[PDB]
Amino acid sequence: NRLSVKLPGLDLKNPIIPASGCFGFGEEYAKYYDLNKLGSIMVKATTLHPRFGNPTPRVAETASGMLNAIGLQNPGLEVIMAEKLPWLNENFPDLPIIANVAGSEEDDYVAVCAKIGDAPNVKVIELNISCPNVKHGGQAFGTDPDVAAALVKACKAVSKVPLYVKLSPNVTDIVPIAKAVEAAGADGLTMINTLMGVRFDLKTRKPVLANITGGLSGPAIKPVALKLIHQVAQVVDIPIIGMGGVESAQDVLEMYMAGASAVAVGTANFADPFVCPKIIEKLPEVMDQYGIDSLENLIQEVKNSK
Amino acid sequence: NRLSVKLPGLDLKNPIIPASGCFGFGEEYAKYYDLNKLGSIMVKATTLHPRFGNPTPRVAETASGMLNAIGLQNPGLEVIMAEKLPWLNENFPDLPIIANVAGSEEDDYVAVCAKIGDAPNVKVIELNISCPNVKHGGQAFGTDPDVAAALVKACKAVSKVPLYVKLSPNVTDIVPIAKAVEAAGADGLTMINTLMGVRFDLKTRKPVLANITGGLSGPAIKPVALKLIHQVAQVVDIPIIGMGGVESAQDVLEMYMAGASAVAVGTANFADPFVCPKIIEKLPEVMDQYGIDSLENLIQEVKNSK
Amino acid sequence: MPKLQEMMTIVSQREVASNIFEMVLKGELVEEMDLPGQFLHLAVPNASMLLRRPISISSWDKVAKTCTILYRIGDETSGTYEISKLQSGAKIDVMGPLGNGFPVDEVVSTDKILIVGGGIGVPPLYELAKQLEEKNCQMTILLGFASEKVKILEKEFAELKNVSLKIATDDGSYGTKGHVGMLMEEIDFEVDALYTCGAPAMLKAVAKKYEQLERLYISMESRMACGIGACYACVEHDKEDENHALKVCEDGPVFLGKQLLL
Amino acid sequence: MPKLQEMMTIVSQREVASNIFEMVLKGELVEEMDLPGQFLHLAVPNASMLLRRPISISSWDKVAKTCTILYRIGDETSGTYEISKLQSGAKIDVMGPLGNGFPVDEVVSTDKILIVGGGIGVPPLYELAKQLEEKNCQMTILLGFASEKVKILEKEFAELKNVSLKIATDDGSYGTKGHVGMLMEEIDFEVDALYTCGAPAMLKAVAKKYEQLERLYISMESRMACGIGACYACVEHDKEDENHALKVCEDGPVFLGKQLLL
Ligand SMILES: Cc1cc2nc3c(=O)[nH]c(=O)nc-3n(C[C@H](O)[C@H](O)[C@H](O)COP(=O)(O)OP(=O)(O)OC[C@H]3O[C@@H](n4cnc5c(N)ncnc54)[C@H](O)[C@@H]3O)c2cc1C
Ligand SMILES: Cc1cc2nc3c(=O)[nH]c(=O)nc-3n(C[C@H](O)[C@H](O)[C@H](O)COP(=O)(O)OP(=O)(O)OC[C@H]3O[C@@H](n4cnc5c(N)ncnc54)[C@H](O)[C@@H]3O)c2cc1C
Ligand SMILES: Cc1cc2nc3c(=O)[nH]c(=O)nc-3n(C[C@H](O)[C@H](O)[C@H](O)COP(=O)(O)O)c2cc1C
Ligand SMILES: Cc1cc2nc3c(=O)[nH]c(=O)nc-3n(C[C@H](O)[C@H](O)[C@H](O)COP(=O)(O)O)c2cc1C
Ligand SMILES: O=C(O)c1cc(=O)[nH]c(=O)[nH]1
Ligand SMILES: O=C(O)c1cc(=O)[nH]c(=O)[nH]1
Ligand code: FES
Ligand code: FES
Ligand SMILES: [Cl-]
Ligand SMILES: [Cl-]
Repeated sequence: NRLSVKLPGLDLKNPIIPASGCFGFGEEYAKYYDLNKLGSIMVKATTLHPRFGNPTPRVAETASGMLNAIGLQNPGLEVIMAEKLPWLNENFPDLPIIANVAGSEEDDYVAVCAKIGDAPNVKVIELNISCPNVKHGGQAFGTDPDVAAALVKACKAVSKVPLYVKLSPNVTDIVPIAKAVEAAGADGLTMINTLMGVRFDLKTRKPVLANITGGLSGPAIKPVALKLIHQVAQVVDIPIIGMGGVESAQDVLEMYMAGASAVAVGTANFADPFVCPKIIEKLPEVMDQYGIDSLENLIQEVKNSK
Repeated sequence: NRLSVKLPGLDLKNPIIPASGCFGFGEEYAKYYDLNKLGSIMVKATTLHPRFGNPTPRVAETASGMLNAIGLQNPGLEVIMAEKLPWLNENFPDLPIIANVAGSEEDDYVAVCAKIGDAPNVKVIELNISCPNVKHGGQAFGTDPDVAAALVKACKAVSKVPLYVKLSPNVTDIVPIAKAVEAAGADGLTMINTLMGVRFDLKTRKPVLANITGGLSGPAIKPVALKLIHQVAQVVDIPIIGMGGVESAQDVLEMYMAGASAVAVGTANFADPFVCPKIIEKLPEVMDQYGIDSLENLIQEVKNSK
Repeated sequence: MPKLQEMMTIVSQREVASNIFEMVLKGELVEEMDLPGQFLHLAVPNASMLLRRPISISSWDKVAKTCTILYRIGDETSGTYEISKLQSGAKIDVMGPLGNGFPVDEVVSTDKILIVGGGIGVPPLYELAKQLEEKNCQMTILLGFASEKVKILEKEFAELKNVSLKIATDDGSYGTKGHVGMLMEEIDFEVDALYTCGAPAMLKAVAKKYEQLERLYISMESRMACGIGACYACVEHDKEDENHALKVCEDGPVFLGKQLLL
Repeated sequence: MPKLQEMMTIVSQREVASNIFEMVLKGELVEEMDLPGQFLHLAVPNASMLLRRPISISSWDKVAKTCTILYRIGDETSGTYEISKLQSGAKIDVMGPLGNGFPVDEVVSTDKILIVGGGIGVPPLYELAKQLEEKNCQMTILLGFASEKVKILEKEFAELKNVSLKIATDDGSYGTKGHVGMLMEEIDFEVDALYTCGAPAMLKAVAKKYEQLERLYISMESRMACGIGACYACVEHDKEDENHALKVCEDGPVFLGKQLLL
């Protein structure tokens, strides 16, 4: 069909993928529609050990956006392999799962990447290098091409499935990091993770998030996502799963003009639980409006424009 | 009065300052209200020679924001000293003017900073180091602490008025640059300039801005501004003029909780021409709502919290 | 069937106390409502405000196909302020009903029910008193407000029989001067089930006075985003299983007191 | 006095052609209108869309205190789409009147006026024909559209006397098959003043055919932000003074042909 796109590890019936941290492991939104409509799902970050996350308040509203400071709350590798992914496998055996992998040091990332491909339904790993590294002073793996390339290369060695890297946008120049990550063996990229914002309470004069700083997302960041997706697409040959503020089939198509191959939708699910099926059934009419063949073609036409 | 704030070079009747590039040289909005209501004005960037700017389209709408790629269109030093600032001086002799100074190489910045303090009404210079440097390959002065400190130190030598530096937010870590700029002799800081975004036309599949990339501003960026203003305020002692997406007296006060001393309002003037007088007459009621004395106090209470 | 989301019609909206609006909503979500104390996840009519506003269900009328809510607004930049500018006839984007409400099944006419409420915690307690009244149990309802200016639902509670209703105000402008906790100390009987909802200090004082009672049901608040349990924004620490997070939107909004640490 | 901005009332709004809405606005901005071809800077009722939408004035009625505009909408994500959902009675945030319009002072009953318009360039030309008709000059009005589906203001132009009106469509669905330029070649007289407005290719063809005529007035478009001349978003290169920028919102929207390069 028109909406189908084929990526490393991913034979997607269409390009819509709920973004990590915005869909749990699918168990909640599944009460609202048949998850088989989706192309895939980036499930919540998996860390080696369980994590409660940060203290509350964890989220805040901004203009056309929100802030989150969840802190990677997740039940850990053992529980995710035993409960959460098998649950997806039973109810949706043919629905490819993208396993977001986060960590605090290189060994932890590698340990997760060794085991988590064993899940039959996990077709891809999305390395979330947008975390603090304690083996480096809380610096993010996603800001140093050398460390990031180390991390990917180490993780590339143990993984039974293709490895995508999820780029942080909080950089001066993003091009060295993508070049480095592609040369370390990444099969694909996802971008972007969140920007950094703060809100203050007028009454208490303290930050509204306990964590002070939090990740900014929503339509407010779509221009930043488009710019960095366009920037990286001129510099790497591995395909890009674009995300950042997508709310419409129009937004999806614009991600394609930037060079994305599939589109992840994250914050928008909170406003409209049906936004991901809504967009999918709305995509063909919008593609006709702008004279587009198939998404597989568009990827090639845009790639050759470029 | 409650709204008055005193800064280096600036005895402001209140903290509202229309942001550079959003007010021209005041001649247009002056048809809409008495400019004497304002605390000051950051006029458009001055470069040594005239500049037409970038080709159109130069602006684009985003969610709770806009993109601009003006290209520093301005009539140049000689005309600005002879026509545009004297015009302000005649119609508003007691209205302090903040002279945004941009450039393409270090000599140009210095040349402008040597002359432009000669204007009686120019009390402060706002070094716009968020430009490309051709003496470095189009890299921005605002991303290298060494070069930026060079530029400020060179400019500090020729200026007859206090020098504020306007920080770019497109950095991995902003703290080295502020530390460097404060140690180079800057009397103050303004932040932030714009983020980088792109929009694509669904019909043509090309970027909607001729310049491809453009500066993102508006309420969409207020969380990013607050975070970087809060970050820098813990690291420098020179006062900060905060800006980024301010649209309300509430927004102004939040900038204060972050550590700003006065607030510049830029993109908002395009939606509401009266937004800067509107905010100024609305400020005291909003300060009462949240139990605030005077802005001079609040600066001290926040500075000591911190 | 299980609609989950609907464009409801505002039947009316008026300001029934200082900055507190009562909105009556008509739609087919009402036939899905059961336990008192569930909530609605309301979308603001303002495209720049993407997160829904969660507001307790005050009462409903299954035959009339309408439910009622009572909410406080913020300043003119607040999203609830925008909701109050909506008018009769307008549609409003609703998710619901959501959450685990107040259990009322195992209550019978012999056990004596105490209900404590404050501020904008009062609305969900009204539907609770309606459904408990049909069990012919005896109710003591103690409500506290900051002031007479913010007093809500007095006439609705007074009209319920089997009710001893006491009202406090922090300033004394109406009823008893002081906080709801003062009226709480003054009760002389053995309470079998307590339902409570209000500001955290009030919930803290209620939970500490009755730490020994199993049938103590506490209605909680938190910052929300998704409203259905996927984003993990609204967590509480589980007291019964350490390191385990309770989610106020999905596990709650009401919990047993054994499950919470304040 | 010189109000500059006002919350006007929508008197009516209906879809008079495929995706083209006619809105009639009542307010005191109308008494400030003079030259035809000024525009309004409209705010979208959508807080996430901060830039105003600039739309030409089609006609006004000074005594009725109303003006009329005709605008095309985009898709459901477009801001003009949102404007069309507004309804009779609603207020809309307007800046105006803005710009330099079409001069009509120096026109007298002997000189022969040609008017060329296309697409959504037609609306501002209607007020122009109204005010020229009072000078009893002879008018030829040639309008071109993409299709019959997007034809606008035919009955209003037909009702004006001293008018020879011709209409083309690119597909031939109505009137003459082809572009407005074809009808332009076919005129046989000496034109003294030409007023024109429409898509850039049409303006390009008009300006090249009459490069020799001083009284050739061209109505321009550009991307806008501030709408009053301060942000320099909407520039055109000045042909009469190189390196000098014309601003479409403030110097324009209408220019003499000597001032433009297409
Ligand atoms: C389960 C539940 C039931 C509730 N029931 C009611 C009710 O019946 N009546 C009532 O008046 N209020 C109720 N609240 C609180 C209510 O949600 C807030 O008053 C409202 O969301 C504030 O948003 P705003 O538009 O007023 O302010 P804004 O400051 O514009 O809101 C910005 C963001 O902050 C969040 N936020 C700010 N303060 C609070 C708070 N105290 N609690 C939760 N979220 C907050 C908002 O939800 C929103 O996501 C309830 C909260 C919860 C969790
Ligand atoms: C002086 C002037 C007079 C005009 N008069 C009319 C009129 O009478 N009738 C009419 O239908 N249209 C007119 N236009 C064009 C009109 O402004 C656009 O149709 C409209 O702004 C598009 O915005 P949107 O909400 O439809 O789309 P969106 O894509 O949601 O708009 C996003 C941004 O892009 C800008 N934009 C996109 N396309 C155009 C364009 N072709 N021209 C200008 N800005 C654009 C919008 O102004 C806005 O700032 C005029 C333009 C100008 C400059
Ligand atoms: C509440 C929340 C939780 C998130 N959790 C994660 C996460 O666990 N791992 C991750 O890589 N990204 C996470 N993100 C980032 C999203 O995956 C997404 O890339 C980002 O929010 C930008 O897209 P959006 O604007 O459509 O949400 C989270 C975002 C939000 C808002
Ligand atoms: C059209 C436009 C032109 C601008 N021109 C300049 C400029 O010449 N010099 C400068 O330092 N900043 C310029 N800026 C950045 C603003 O000064 C302001 O700092 C930034 O837009 C953030 O604030 P805001 O979101 O309230 O506009 C411009 C911004 C816009 C939108
Ligand atoms: O869990 C989080 O707080 C989180 C992780 C992440 O990768 N991105 C984000 O915005 N939040
Ligand atoms: O003139 C511009 O394009 C411009 C300059 C600047 O400093 N910031 C910006 O956003 N735009
Ligand atoms: S609000 Fe998303 S988990 Fe409770
Ligand atoms: S729109 Fe701002 S200068 Fe013309
Ligand atoms: Cl861990
Ligand atoms: Cl120069």
